Amino acid sequence: AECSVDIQGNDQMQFNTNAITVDKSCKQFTVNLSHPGNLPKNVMGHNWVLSTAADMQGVVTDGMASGLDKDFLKPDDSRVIAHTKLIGSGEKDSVTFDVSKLKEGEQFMLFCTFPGHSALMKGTLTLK
Ligand SMILES: [Cu+2]
Ligand SMILES: [Cu+2]
Repeated sequence: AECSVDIQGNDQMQFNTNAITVDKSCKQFTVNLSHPGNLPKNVMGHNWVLSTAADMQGVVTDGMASGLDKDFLKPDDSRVIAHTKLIGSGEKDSVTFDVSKLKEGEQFMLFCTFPGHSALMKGTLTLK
């Protein structure tokens, strides 16, 4: 099965899809994030961040406080299962993570931690 997905975040504060499935036979999984917008990362930067559903709010809140130069992630945040860097227009970044980091019977959310963006840039990552 495929173990990679291409995700885009645009100038309108949207991911192209808010639902990702990781097949259980994948040993690793890769997210290739790109930004087809024109806006720079300080105005409309995006990352792709994965946590449990219960941890998302805390990751987002703490990332807001840590600021742009930390890519809006609190340093040493063990709740983050995997993430890309924060990117602006025309940039790209990929993250590959081990599927063994996804507990069965845990529930996972994907989101961008640029402040405010998770109002729209949030969704589910399903292990099946
Ligand atoms: Cu395979
Ligand atoms: Cu964003």
